[PDB]
Amino acid sequence: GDAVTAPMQGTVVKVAVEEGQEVSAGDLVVVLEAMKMENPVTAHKDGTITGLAVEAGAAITQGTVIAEI
Amino acid sequence: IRFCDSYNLPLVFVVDTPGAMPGVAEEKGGIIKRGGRFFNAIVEADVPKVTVIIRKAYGGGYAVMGSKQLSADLNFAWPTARIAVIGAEGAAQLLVKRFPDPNAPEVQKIRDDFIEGYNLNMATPWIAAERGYIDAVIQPHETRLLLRKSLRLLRDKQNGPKVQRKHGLLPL
Amino acid sequence: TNKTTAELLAELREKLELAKEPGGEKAVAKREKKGIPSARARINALLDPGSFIEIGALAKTPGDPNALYGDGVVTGRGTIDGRPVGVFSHDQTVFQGSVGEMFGRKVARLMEWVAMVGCPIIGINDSAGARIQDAVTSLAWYAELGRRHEMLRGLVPEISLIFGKCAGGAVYSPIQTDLLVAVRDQGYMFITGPDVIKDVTGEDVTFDELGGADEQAKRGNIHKVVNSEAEAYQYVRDYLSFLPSNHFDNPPIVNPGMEPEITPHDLELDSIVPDADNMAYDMHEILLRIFDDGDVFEIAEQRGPAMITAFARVDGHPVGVIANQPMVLSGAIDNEASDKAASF
Amino acid sequence: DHEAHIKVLRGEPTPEEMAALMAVLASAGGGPAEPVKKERNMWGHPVDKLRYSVFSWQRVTLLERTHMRR
Amino acid sequence: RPLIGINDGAGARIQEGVVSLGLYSRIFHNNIKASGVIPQISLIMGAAAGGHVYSPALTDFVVMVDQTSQMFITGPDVIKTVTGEDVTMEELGGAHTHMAKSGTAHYVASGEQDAFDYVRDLLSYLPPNNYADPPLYPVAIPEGSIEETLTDEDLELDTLIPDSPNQPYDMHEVITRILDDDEFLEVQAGYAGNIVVGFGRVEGRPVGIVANQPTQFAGCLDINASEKAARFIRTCDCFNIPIVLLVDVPGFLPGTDQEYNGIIRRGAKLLYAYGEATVAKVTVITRKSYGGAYCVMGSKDMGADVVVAWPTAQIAVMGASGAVGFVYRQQLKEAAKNGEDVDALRLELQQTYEDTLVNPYIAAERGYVDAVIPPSHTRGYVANALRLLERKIVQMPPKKHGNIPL
Amino acid sequence: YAYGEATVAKVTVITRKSYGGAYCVMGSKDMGADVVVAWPTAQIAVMGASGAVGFVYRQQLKEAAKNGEDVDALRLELQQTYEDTLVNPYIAAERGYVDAVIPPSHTRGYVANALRLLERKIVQMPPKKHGNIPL
Amino acid sequence: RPLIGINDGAGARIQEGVVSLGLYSRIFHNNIKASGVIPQISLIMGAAAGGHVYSPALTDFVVMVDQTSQMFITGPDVIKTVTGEDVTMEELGGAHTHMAKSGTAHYVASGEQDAFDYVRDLLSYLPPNNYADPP
Ligand SMILES: CCC/C=C/C=C/C/C=C/CCCCCCCCCC(=O)SCCNC(=O)CCNC(=O)[C@H](O)C(C)(C)COP(=O)(O)OP(=O)(O)OC[C@H]1O[C@@H](n2cnc3c(N)ncnc32)[C@H](O)[C@@H]1OP(=O)(O)O
Ligand SMILES: CCC(=O)SCCNC(=O)CCNC(=O)[C@H](O)C(C)(C)COP(=O)(O)OP(=O)(O)OC[C@H]1O[C@@H](n2cnc3c(N)ncnc32)[C@H](O)[C@@H]1OP(=O)(O)O
Ligand SMILES: *C(=O)CCCC[C@@H]1SC[C@@H]2NC(=O)N[C@@H]21
Repeated sequence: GDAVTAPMQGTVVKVAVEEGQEVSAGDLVVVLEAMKMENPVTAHKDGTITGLAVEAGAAITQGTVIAEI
Repeated sequence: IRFCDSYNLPLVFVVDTPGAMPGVAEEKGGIIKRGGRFFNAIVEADVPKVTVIIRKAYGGGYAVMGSKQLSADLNFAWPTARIAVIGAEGAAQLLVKRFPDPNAPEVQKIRDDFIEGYNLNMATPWIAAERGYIDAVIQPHETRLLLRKSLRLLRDKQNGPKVQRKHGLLPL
Repeated sequence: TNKTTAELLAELREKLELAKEPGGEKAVAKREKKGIPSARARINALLDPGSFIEIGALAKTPGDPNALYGDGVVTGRGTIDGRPVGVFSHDQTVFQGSVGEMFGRKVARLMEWVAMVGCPIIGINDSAGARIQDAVTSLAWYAELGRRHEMLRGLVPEISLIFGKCAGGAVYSPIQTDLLVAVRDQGYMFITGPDVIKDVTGEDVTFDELGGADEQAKRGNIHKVVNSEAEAYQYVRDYLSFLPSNHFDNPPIVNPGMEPEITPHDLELDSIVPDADNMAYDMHEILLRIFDDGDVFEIAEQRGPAMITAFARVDGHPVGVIANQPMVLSGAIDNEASDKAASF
Repeated sequence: DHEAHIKVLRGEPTPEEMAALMAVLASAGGGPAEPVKKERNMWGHPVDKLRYSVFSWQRVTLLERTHMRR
Repeated sequence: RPLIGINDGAGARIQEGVVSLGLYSRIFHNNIKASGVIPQISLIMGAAAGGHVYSPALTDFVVMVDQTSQMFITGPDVIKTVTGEDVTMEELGGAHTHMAKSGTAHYVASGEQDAFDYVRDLLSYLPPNNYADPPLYPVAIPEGSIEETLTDEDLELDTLIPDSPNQPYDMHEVITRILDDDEFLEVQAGYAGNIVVGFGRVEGRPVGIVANQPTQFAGCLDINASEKAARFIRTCDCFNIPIVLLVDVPGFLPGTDQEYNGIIRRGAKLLYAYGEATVAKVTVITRKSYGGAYCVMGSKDMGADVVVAWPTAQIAVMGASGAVGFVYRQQLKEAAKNGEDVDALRLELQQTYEDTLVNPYIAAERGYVDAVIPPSHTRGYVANALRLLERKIVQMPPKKHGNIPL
Repeated sequence: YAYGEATVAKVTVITRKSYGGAYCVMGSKDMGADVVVAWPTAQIAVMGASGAVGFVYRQQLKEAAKNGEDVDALRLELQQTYEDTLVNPYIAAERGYVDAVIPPSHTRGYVANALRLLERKIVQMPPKKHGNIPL
Repeated sequence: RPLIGINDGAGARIQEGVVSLGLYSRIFHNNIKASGVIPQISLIMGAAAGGHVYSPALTDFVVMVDQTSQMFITGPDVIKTVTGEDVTMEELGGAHTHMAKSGTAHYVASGEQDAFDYVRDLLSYLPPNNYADPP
């Protein structure tokens, strides 16, 4: 699927994209603070960021859809 | 020991020794290599090794008379055991080598107090027992039946890992 | 606040520079006062330049604020003539080089290493006495180190360099090894020192009479006496050049195929034996001619001098030579000749 | 310098005769020096096919040594 | 000799009846016999149904082709009949399913020629059989000490670890700098990405890498990563390939589903594999190595032949915020009765714990670390150890086989 | 894997079904089962008769559908013929994958007698350091 | 000879350093050496936490006592912090969980004597080692 989803519960510290930006596989999408790590969540495929759903400082649960590429 | 290992007899060590006999005659007689061969044989042997300490186990006497560090399998001590690097009198003597004034009353008092403290706190079963260098401190009457139980446990001992080769070398 | 990665690496580098002289300035000064090199300087002169890799440089006694890095021994691995070896060297600047727990653990680890790889081990001994503050620990670790010769005896060559007073419990590990080389007037070996021999037995004896290098060589406890540590290192190199690394591998082949025809030196043997049956002669005149060259490398030459035990080469292959020496006691096989031959 | 050189023990060639000689000798060289690519493969080694008595000393000095020698 | 199977077939030929099952049984029996004896490589290049799946499962490496290959025991129609589930063959058994979900495919090729290239790369690391040495390329080693022979690429390791312990780095940056020519053949790259495993060379000599990956689940161990690395280790050890572990593991991944799916039983497979292995085992600790994950990831008493730690290594029972709770719980309770700023007290005690213990030196003092090294030295220490440990004279007690957790 | 590697005595009693790949897993002869016996109720087949007849006699059922026959009744009759002909112990016994078909009451005696025969086994396998079981 | 471990412990003794981890590693390495050499039986008779769980997993049989023994790597409070899941230690690691869900416990005893009876029964079927004759 196109959904980039939060692999861990954590706190959104930074968003590395904007809505409608092109992204390539392995581009950074978000930084989640989980397990005391600034865990990078990255785009799995080339496309365009749509439905950007997360905000700086937001806590999000595992399986939250972050964006659709 | 080599004969007994060759014919698969278990070895029981019964210890009461100050260690190697000191002196120029023993050194010239070869005490270093002969002790080396005693050490070599005891470690080489594959048979079950059980030790009972009765009183003294000082220095190389402790080591060679089936210590756990030299691969003895089960180690017991009577409450009279005394396990140490050197006896109280040898420790006191080097103590008195410094500030040596051996004619004075005060240094004889210092020796007596040192020997008393040493035989209470150092030359005992209890440090070796608390470190697990020996497996148990036992009432002397337990010894016969405890030897039976131990050697029954050890009857099928397999000694390894050992690398098979032509032979072991020994001080010779 | 954590330190940066650069700061952590700088800390490591300065801690390693500390651990190369862990006894500190006063012990460096006392060593220079006696004129001996450090344990590391010794290892670095033995091994091939730059080959030394130290193991456990940062080891310390657990639970001891007064512990010093390395616990009194240097251990590691390197090469001699490009061939792997393990090496340890006693460091008399830390706790007088006495056997602590971590001293024991490090030397045990090294002995297990050389058993696992199958390479020679060289011990540089100068003083590993009992540790005054924890002598029962020293007793236990003398025994623990001793036990691990089980992994090595007849599997890999063991060599002991006697560069100091090997006394007390310290004598029993070296005497297990295959080759003991002592420096004259510097190396000594004895269980009980002169002071205690006096106060127990009443006898008077000197260090040289009790355990001097040439006495222990005549008694056959020492295989070689040399005048300097550099000569000890060269004797070790020459010795190892006749030997495989372990019980399984092959020895090096040196100069095969020399002199394939009968030579004048071969023809000198036809008249080398004296005419009269009572006349003694030097057997080295024969040994220097029947092998590939003059490299008859003699071992324990002082022990039972009616007997020669030496390495030599035949068509480049090393051999052991057992020869009677008619020049000494008519070449009769005495007590020390017998045990020298049996060991060799 | 301790390599063993080619020696012209007798005769004195001109530079062109020396060049012809050395070119021919180099063409006659033995090819690649040694088979350094040779790899250990003990599968089906003859010593494993022998019958050994259960107490045979050749288990140590033949079988084991052949497997372990490197 | 290696056995390559190219698998493509609709299972048993139904008209023949039970004889086809007898031949399947015989094929499987030979795969089991050959297991650990000769390398077995299975290409999947079409739909493999029914009995056709179990032979690949028994071989050592499975290479699948993207879109054009499938494995499944029972087809979508039976699945629909029995469970109601509607699924395509691609969703059920495609290469992506067996990479990312089931952990069965070791590689997912872009096409048939890419699959063949991967198989040839594999064989270039593997010996022909377990009595043979892996093919060793002749490489000109520089002469001199480890310090004297450092390259610029080695010096790039001295600055790689982020200054923050909360910042990840891609462990491939380490792997490719210690390996020859940067060449790493990653195995099973799309599964359990919190651990990276694969083949490379050091001075011409094949090695298996096992490395924690901070960028995925902070590099925690979990069920899937444990099983991935366990079987990779056992394959290397079957075929005499030495292993190098690059360690940056905070612990096991917390969660109820890890316990219910059997993290204890299945994580213990990685302990068993590492402890069984008798090839050369080298450990490089690059930051964290905590607790039970420290024990798992190539500790000294699990038989690691050489353990080195970078200056950034953090070896401890547990993270300092957990440890303080227990080692100072009395003091925190007294301060709570006094009504103090116990939060600032916890911060101060935690900072003291980190400054005292959360470093490489306590393990180096115990001799659990053989040397604390500048990161640039890693390749030299590895190359030295691997050269010396070509033959290791070590042995297990005689047994028919072990009893690994399953 | 575990069954194939095992070198102890391995005895199999088939009571009713043993289909497909599970027949291979559950102690088949060629997986090294020393003695396989089957009860008269044993059913050894590649697959259940409905699937088998859904496959062989496919096309035949489809031209029956094109001719407008009662293909469900034909499918039933084909299922019964397949069950009666093939879904039994005897094709396996004819190929010697079953060593005997026995009255169920004989099971304890057969097992005891086989275990006594197999109490000493030599089985020879290629040399390995260890196997590589799936994990 | 068989080794019986009775396990009941809150992990590594945290005031002691990494030394506890070194001893855990030595114990696990011994379990792996002994695997398939001597029978190894683990009784769980309390909360086994952290490093205490792997030795049972490496032994041959695990007997847990119902409702009074637990095994878990990570405690409920860390689970709560990292995942938000509330779980009791009994749900996380109880004997029922390790029987029915994770497949780690070989028996769930109704009490300590029942656990010992199961262990004695197990041993009665086993030889003392991989080369002795069976009982
Ligand atoms: C097929 C395969 C098969 C193969 C199988 C292979 C199997 C192989 C197995 C092989 C097995 C191997 C087995 C190994 C066994 C282990 C050995 C046993 C342990 C002992 O056997 S253990 C006893 C210890 N004993 C004696 O022994 C004799 C008796 N000997 C003594 O009783 C005395 O020890 C003495 C004097 C005679 C010895 O000589 P000394 O004692 O060494 O010297 P000293 O005291 O005169 O030196 C001056 C003193 O001044 C003090 N001091 C104070 N301040 C300073 C300062 N600032 N600087 C320097 N010094 C200072 C300090 O105390 C120092 O003494 P230190 O530093 O303590 O040495
Ligand atoms: C223990 C193992 C078992 O029990 S397997 C039992 C039967 N399993 C099957 O796979 C039956 C058929 N399954 C399928 O869905 C397809 O064959 C799969 C594997 C998906 C491939 O599809 P596709 O590429 O479209 O092929 P297709 O279905 O058109 O068949 C092509 C030809 O092959 C034949 N075939 C297929 N499977 C079998 C089989 N198991 N036994 C005997 N013949 C088989 C088909 O009848 C067809 O032959 P034809 O040339 O069309 O007459
Ligand atoms: C931090 O806030 C405390 C909880 C996270 C601790 C980390 S998570 C990953 C490791 N596994 C574990 O059990 N503790 C470690």
